[PDB]
Amino acid sequence: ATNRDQESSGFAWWAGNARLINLSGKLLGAHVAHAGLIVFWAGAMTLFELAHFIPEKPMYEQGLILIPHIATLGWGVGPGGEVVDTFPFFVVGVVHLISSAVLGFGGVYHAIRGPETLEEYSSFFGYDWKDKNKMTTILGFHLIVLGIGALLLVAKAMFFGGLYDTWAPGGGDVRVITNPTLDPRVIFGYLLKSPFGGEGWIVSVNNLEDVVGGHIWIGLICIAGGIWHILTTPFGWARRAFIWSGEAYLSYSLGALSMMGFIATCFVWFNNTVYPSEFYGPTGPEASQAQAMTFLIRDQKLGANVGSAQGPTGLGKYLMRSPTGEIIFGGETMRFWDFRGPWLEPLRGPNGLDLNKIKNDIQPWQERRAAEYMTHAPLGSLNSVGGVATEINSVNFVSPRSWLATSHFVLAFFFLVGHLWHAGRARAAAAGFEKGIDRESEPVLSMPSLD
Amino acid sequence: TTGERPFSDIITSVRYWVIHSITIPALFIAGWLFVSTGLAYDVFGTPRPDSYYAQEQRSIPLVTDRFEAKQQVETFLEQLK
Amino acid sequence: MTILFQLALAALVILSFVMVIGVPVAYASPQDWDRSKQLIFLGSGLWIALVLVVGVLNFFVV
Amino acid sequence: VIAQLTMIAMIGIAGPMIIFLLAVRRGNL
Amino acid sequence: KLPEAYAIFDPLVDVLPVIPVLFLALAFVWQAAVGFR
Amino acid sequence: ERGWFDILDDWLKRDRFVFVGWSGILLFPCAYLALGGWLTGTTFVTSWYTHGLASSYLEGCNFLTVAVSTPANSMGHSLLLLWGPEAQGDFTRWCQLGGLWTFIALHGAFGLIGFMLRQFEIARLVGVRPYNAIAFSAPIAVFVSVFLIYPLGQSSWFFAPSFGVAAIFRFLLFFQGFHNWTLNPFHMMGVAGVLGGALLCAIHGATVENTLFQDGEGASTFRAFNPTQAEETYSMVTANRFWSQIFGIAFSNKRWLHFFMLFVPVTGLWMSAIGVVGLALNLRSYDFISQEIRAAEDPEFETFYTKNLLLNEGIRAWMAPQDQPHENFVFPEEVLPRGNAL
Amino acid sequence: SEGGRIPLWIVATVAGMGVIVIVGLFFYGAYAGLGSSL
Amino acid sequence: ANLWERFCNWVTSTDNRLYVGWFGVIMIPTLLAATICFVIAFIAAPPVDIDGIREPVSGSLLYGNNIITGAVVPSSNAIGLHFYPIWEAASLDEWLYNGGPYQLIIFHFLLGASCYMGRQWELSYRLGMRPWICVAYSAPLASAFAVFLIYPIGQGSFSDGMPLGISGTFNFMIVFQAEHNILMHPFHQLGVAGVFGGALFCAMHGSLVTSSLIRETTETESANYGYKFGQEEETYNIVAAHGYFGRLIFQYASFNNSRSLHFFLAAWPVVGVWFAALGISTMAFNLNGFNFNHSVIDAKGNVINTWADIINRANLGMEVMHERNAHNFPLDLA
Amino acid sequence: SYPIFTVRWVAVHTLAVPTIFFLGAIAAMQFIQR
Ligand code: CLA
Ligand code: CLA
Ligand code: CLA
Ligand code: CLA
Ligand code: CLA
Ligand code: CLA
Ligand SMILES: CC1=C(/C=C/C(C)=C/C=C/C(C)=C/C=C/C=C(C)/C=C/C=C(C)/C=C/C2=C(C)CCCC2(C)C)C(C)(C)CCC1
Ligand SMILES: CC1=C(/C=C/C(C)=C/C=C/C(C)=C/C=C/C=C(C)/C=C/C=C(C)/C=C/C2=C(C)CCCC2(C)C)C(C)(C)CCC1
Ligand SMILES: CC1=C(/C=C/C(C)=C/C=C/C(C)=C/C=C/C=C(C)/C=C/C=C(C)/C=C/C2=C(C)CCCC2(C)C)C(C)(C)CCC1
Ligand SMILES: CC1=C(/C=C/C(C)=C/C=C/C(C)=C/C=C/C=C(C)/C=C/C=C(C)/C=C/C2=C(C)CCCC2(C)C)C(C)(C)CCC1
Ligand code: OEX
Ligand SMILES: [Ca+2]
Ligand SMILES: [Cl-]
Ligand SMILES: [Cl-]
Ligand SMILES: [Fe+2]
Repeated sequence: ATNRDQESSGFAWWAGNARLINLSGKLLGAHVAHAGLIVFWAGAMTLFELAHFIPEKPMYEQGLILIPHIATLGWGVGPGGEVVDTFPFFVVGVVHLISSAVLGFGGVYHAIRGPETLEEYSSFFGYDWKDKNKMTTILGFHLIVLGIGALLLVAKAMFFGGLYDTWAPGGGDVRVITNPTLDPRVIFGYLLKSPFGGEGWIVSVNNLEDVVGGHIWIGLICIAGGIWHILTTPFGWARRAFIWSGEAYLSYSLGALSMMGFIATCFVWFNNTVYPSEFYGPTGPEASQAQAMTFLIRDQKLGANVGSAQGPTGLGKYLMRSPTGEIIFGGETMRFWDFRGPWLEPLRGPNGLDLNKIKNDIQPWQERRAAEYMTHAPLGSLNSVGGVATEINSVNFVSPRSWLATSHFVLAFFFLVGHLWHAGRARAAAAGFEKGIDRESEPVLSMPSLD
Repeated sequence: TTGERPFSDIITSVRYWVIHSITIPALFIAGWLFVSTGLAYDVFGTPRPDSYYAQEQRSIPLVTDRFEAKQQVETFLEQLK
Repeated sequence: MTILFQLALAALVILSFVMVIGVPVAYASPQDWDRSKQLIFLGSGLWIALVLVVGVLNFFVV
Repeated sequence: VIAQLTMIAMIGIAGPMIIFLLAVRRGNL
Repeated sequence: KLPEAYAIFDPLVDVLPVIPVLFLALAFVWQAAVGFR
Repeated sequence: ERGWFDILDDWLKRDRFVFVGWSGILLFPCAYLALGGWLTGTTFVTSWYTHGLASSYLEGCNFLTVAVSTPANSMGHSLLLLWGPEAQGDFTRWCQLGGLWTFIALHGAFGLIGFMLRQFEIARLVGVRPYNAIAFSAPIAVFVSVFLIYPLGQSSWFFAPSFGVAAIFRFLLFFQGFHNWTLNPFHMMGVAGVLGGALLCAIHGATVENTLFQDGEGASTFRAFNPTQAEETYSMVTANRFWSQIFGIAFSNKRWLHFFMLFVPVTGLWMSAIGVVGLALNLRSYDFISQEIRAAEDPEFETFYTKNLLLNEGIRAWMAPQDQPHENFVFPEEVLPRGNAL
Repeated sequence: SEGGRIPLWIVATVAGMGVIVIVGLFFYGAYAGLGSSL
Repeated sequence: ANLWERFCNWVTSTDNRLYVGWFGVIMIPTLLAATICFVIAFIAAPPVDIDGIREPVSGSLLYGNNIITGAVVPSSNAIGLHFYPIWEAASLDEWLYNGGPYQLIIFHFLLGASCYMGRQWELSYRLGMRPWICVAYSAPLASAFAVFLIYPIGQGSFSDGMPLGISGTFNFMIVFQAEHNILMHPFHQLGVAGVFGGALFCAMHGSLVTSSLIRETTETESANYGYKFGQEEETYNIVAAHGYFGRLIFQYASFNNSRSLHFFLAAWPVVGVWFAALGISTMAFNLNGFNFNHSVIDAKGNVINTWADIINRANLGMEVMHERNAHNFPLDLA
Repeated sequence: SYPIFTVRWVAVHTLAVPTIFFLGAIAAMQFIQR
């Protein structure tokens, strides 16, 4: 046993994995075994979801998060997002589950049987954290891998059946993407959009042409960047800016994953394109707008003139103006006027919600959809009692959007903490004071008094 | 240390487990039966699911008199037929 | 083909269980590593075969 | 219900069994 | 539901997703066996 | 002198796994019964006859919703002794009348006295100053003000807190709707002392852990300390410079620092207790009179203060009929305060 | 009688598994019978 | 040294009475702007249409508030999550009506307080300290983010951010209870354990260290003079402290290691408050407290109320009364 | 070598004995149907 107690390693059991920092073989095992765990869950969770799945209920009434991801890719679904074939879901689950055994095998082998360090075994697989060129090479390999991943999505969309398009003319459907957006003005334009209301940065992406085009760009950027990093070593200015150690690199990635976590939270909360409401349920903004739509329809059927109906405050009860004048739904949902959805858009004119369209053109499928979304708003208790906090037990419902937003906020937050923990530690360790202040060389004692 | 036998000694010994593989399950089962026989309801005076209300009653049997409170409860219990 | 399928899958499950306990114990056991390494090789090839068998027979039972 | 509790019993014991078998055999824990 | 041929494995499938959690718990059993050294 | 008293004193004060002491004679039975009574009630005992509530695991409640509930309002402030004129020795009837509530509250109170006596007794034997016992006066002031003085100023024990998670939450919301207790500067000082205490706990713990001297080679730094060591384990000088430069001020005196850590949460709790003594008498900080005079005359004048009173009025009207069943409240739909739509 | 016969890591693992089972049963009971809302 | 080199040396100087540093370069101007705007708004701002229903709420002292009722009022529901800087308004009068000061203040504050956290790492590095004081500060910081940014994001409006005022804070809490049943949420319960426990352990630690101070003074002087800033020897007897507390409870429930004890003191409140922050930040996406409304039912099907149902009645009162002119439709969906 | 019945022994059993009894009771309750 090498380095497997506190005396020899300097790390207590509860920091046990830090004993692995300079043992590239065992650390490869840890990583491969862990990748096994992720793949295991993906596979097993899918099979669990499928076994529990009732095809004629909406997915979002069934506590499903993985089947919705598969369906968005265009597998197993048809018009309106109806399930036409569960077999693609079965395949995804089984293939992940089988693959996890392989990863688990390699992980266990490297972790307990294989060479503890890889450097003496191989110059290609061995590494020194402080070897800047080797670090950028491995980074380069992984960037190429990621670029290929992004192009796999492009391949599915363009050449292997397409993607589920909630926006498809005549109703949501799986659609092949033949004209992906290549224009860098549009693609990178998203990146420079404000993250505030009515803009929403990248979260605002609202059509599959832009999504696919983005991944073409990202795929090429990642492959080009990967080649770049294999062929180069870090420049002088980068050398002087960073800490070059295993723990430092971990900290950079923790920071990055934290950022991505918060982005994913906002993506699933607001976006209804890559998170189709057919599969994930209505967004918070969507369901609130759907309520206003529902009662506008109801009261207009009863004879209300919804354009001229003045609410208790003086603002229109059903319809009012946004701060820039667009006609929008009234009541509290005034905040949600940036919402856009396939069931609502046919009522939209140049100036916002069109009163003549509202009076004459609302179709029964719009009433149904608005009623459905209003009554599946993403509100519910921790024990999955659907609805407002004062609602009685009856409906077993928490929106997948809530499950996915909350989990990813928690994860992103703790990852920011991990970033700070490890970035601060990497700095201190590099400078040589992570274990405490040298009693005979206490820096503050050589500094002038503040006063 | 204060003179008593270390806990880690005790709970890793065969004799402890010979004794306690009997006494622990015995207590657990006795607790179970305290409920499953219905004795718990009787000791504490807790309503069974069919004993909160008479068939047509929707009014709570609230105690409203301090010194005749015992009789009131007894009267409420009688009215469950 | 349902007889072939349903038992091939049971055999897949059973072997997986054996491997799940067996592989790490073998890897970390001091003696009998020679006998272990071949059994692990055998189990792995047989595990892979059974996956493919179940995979093929799936389409003659679904 | 009986079928589900039997599965998690075999699956549940697997981990502790690995450790136990290794501890008995003076394995590389 | 799973395809009918696999229905007998329903109870097994119900349990599988929780297995990753067992790996975390296993780390503790293992450490207890080596006295958290 | 070597009589039975001194021999008893000897045995009571033996150095054992669980110290006993003279204080133990009060503490152990009272604490055991308070805790046992709570577990017994939450497991098996109803609140049907006192509150019209289920409150035990037996009835289907969970850990959050179980409680030992207060007696019916009609009991007033009855001691509700098992052998008293209400239960008349009947254990079952005693449970149904809320006898376990006064049982837990009263053994709880004597148990807390025992615990504080224990703090004094041990401090005396070990030869330390009794600041731990002194600090414990804050928990006692809270327990006594909230569980005893408050209901004693009200109609009955019914309005004391019931011993339960959800029940205590109900008690918080009652105090908002009826007492506007958030508006009370004694509660506000309590909040500052609790949050200030939590702040001090976190910041001091973190400062010590981040100004540690390197006293070992290990990257895990806990082993590099010895209980009997003479030296400070962390640098006060470096800590002081850090906070002086970050925040503007810093502790420079460790004795002051640690006294302040006693002072802040202890003083906070004592302040909250004083406010609750006022609430026993409905002597609330409910209103700002100037605010009300203005708002009554001027229907365009609105503050967060006036908004919160509307919330309070909703709480009162919506919760009172079920929360105060002895009043037999019947509030027709048409009288219930509601805003538009909701 | 002799202290050490049954390893402490086994006692902890079994006791821990016992706690998980009982708590698990309590959670099952939240969805069935009394307190289930059904 | 050139000018840039000199400037860098001053910015990062360990000798400045207050540390500046690179985080401080952002922190100083942002915190000053937030502070100045807050002070002026709190004294002098006119009423603000918080709920976008042309019903302005007065927050400032000069417009009829005292310290307890006063606030800087959140921006208009008509704005929602739209960015409303001064230059987006047609005039200061419009900016004020719509609650522009709130956005200016909370955005500068959140930026500044994030830099305050970075600055704590930064100075610890310059002084050769361990780096994690900033991780403790991440707990209150995360909490501020929850109530000023994450909750507004989830609900779709900064009008639902916590007001900058004492009574406005209580308003936020009561409405939060109505809409999320926060009291019944385990993350808020962990938060309460965090702060009650933080206060308990604060008092405990204070009392135990104070109880075991080594006699260095006479009765006519403060015992505080018994400790001298920078002395090498510890000022209390930890062995006597542990001897006391270990007997109060039992030996093994007491810390004999000061590093372990102080770590516990850091960890308990920080972790609890992280859960508090995460409670708010996840109820922001309407995953709410436990709902046991009508959970207990008799043999016939009669509802048997529990304390959960009484909570529910209180919550209903809050719900039906809040923002009494803002709802036109039967469900409050954000 | 060691006593068995001590103050500690009593303290432990005043808690442990009812705890196991109560856990059995509460387990049984999970099977009660209205
Ligand atoms: C990819 C992400 C990642 C990686 C590879 C690491 C890796 C490492 N960390 Mg960092 N860390 C991370 C993210 C990560 N961490 C995050 C997100 C946080 C914020 C909490 C931290 C905070 C942190 C601290 C405070 C410390 C480390 C330390 C370490 C080292 C030892 C770890 C160890 O042995 O743990 C052993 C594992 C445990 C003791 C189990 C932890 C139990 C968790 C908290 C509960 C899990 C809850 C679960 C998800 C849900 C409930 C399930 C139920 C069954 C309980 C190692 C280099 C140590 C160090 O600094 O060494 C250099 C150290 O002191 N990490
Ligand atoms: C994702 C979770 C994870 C992973 C992948 C690892 C990985 C690793 N750890 Mg860490 N650790 C973890 C979590 C993890 N740890 C947690 C939560 C804690 C706190 C309890 C620790 C505390 C810790 C300490 C204190 C140490 C490690 C060490 C190690 C390494 C050597 C382990 C060893 O010597 O086994 C010996 C154990 C056995 C031989 C028993 C069997 C173990 C195998 C792997 C179980 C496999 C079971 C699986 C079901 C089999 C499937 C096979 C199938 C595919 C065919 C290994 C790379 C050690 C190290 O750093 O050495 C240099 C070390 O000292 N860990
Ligand atoms: C991204 C993570 C994620 C998300 C969003 C979901 C979402 C969902 N799951 Mg899935 N699942 C996950 C991971 C996730 N799961 C994992 C890791 C497992 C293995 C255990 C499972 C296995 C699983 C099963 C078997 C089932 C679900 C089900 C569900 C649904 C109901 C969930 C529920 O009732 O929660 C209840 C809430 C809790 C248990 C509380 C969790 C609180 C944790 C402990 C706090 C974590 C804090 C932090 C990470 C720890 C840090 C500590 C700090 C000190 C550092 C919901 C759609 C159910 C379903 O409907 O399927 C169709 C169902 O039956 N899941
Ligand atoms: C990140 C993953 C990873 C990495 C970097 C390594 C690296 C290494 N392995 Mg390990 N291993 C892994 C995972 C990994 N392994 C997995 C998943 C398994 C189970 C199948 C194993 C089981 C294993 C054993 C039994 C042995 C090694 C050995 C080795 C060493 C020599 C390998 C060699 O010569 O290949 C040269 C190249 C080839 C043989 C051709 C590779 C063909 C690949 C598979 C094509 C497909 C690539 C594709 C992009 C993968 C995508 C997967 C993705 C979906 C996850 C080297 C240190 C040896 C060792 O350490 O010696 C003592 C050794 O005996 N590995
Ligand atoms: C995982 C992804 C990854 C990682 C970890 C790295 C890591 C590294 N890169 Mg590589 N790179 C990548 C992918 C990656 N690269 C890809 C995909 C490409 C192709 C575009 C490149 C092309 C590339 C070049 C040309 C260079 C590097 C360089 C470097 C080094 C320093 C980078 C740095 O200072 O960043 C910090 C970033 C900056 C200093 C930029 C300015 C910072 C602004 C103010 C931040 C604004 C972002 C903000 C958070 C908001 C986001 C939205 C915004 C767009 C509006 C470092 C080894 C350098 C190197 O030394 O080459 C050998 C270098 O010259 N990379
Ligand atoms: C030190 C431990 C202690 C303390 C301080 C208390 C205190 C209390 N108990 Mg608890 N109790 C204890 C231990 C304790 N108990 C134990 C070990 C048990 C298990 C048997 C109980 C079981 C118990 C029950 C079931 C009840 C109480 C109740 C009470 C309350 C009223 C008691 C009373 O009126 O006594 C009056 C008696 C005295 C104060 C003793 C006076 C002694 C004097 C000095 C001597 C004079 C007596 C003389 C010889 C008699 C001659 C009379 C002659 C003329 C006929 C009070 C809070 C009641 C309560 O909680 O109701 C809500 C109640 O119902 N206790
Ligand atoms: C290193 C380490 C660790 C870890 C480990 C790991 C992480 C692992 C893994 C692993 C893994 C990750 C594994 C695995 C696996 C798997 C498997 C074994 C599988 C399988 C499968 C199957 C058998 C299938 C089947 C089926 C089908 C085909 C169809 C339908 C149905 C069913 C389901 C029946 C720990 C912490 C302990 C610590 C020490 C060290
Ligand atoms: C797919 C997709 C897309 C696209 C995308 C893209 C195109 C992108 C990108 C991206 C990017 C392009 C990014 C980025 C970035 C960056 C970053 C994140 C950064 C950073 C940084 C840092 C961290 C730094 C640092 C520092 C400083 C500041 C100072 C000095 C020191 C240091 C160095 C430390 C779209 C939307 C269309 C749509 C959908 C899908
Ligand atoms: C896919 C699949 C599979 C798989 C499997 C596996 C992968 C498994 C595993 C497993 C495992 C992985 C397990 C485990 C475990 C464990 C455990 C059961 C644990 C525990 C624990 C505890 C209870 C703890 C405790 C403690 C200690 C030790 C110390 C300190 C304290 C405490 C108390 C915390 C099979 C073959 C079925 C076949 C079909 C399919
Ligand atoms: C009242 C009374 C009395 C008494 C009694 C008693 C003293 C009792 C007791 C009792 C008891 C003494 C009981 C118990 C118990 C218990 C239990 C029922 C438990 C439990 C538990 C649990 C369930 C746990 C869990 C948990 C926790 C908390 C922590 C962490 C994790 C877990 C989740 C594991 C007398 C006769 C004088 C008289 C008259 C009245
Ligand atoms: O704004 Mn402030 O509080 Ca949130 O829920 Mn809807 O919006 Mn209004 O009602 Mn309820
Ligand atoms: Ca029945
Ligand atoms: Cl509305
Ligand atoms: Cl309000
Ligand atoms: Fe201290």
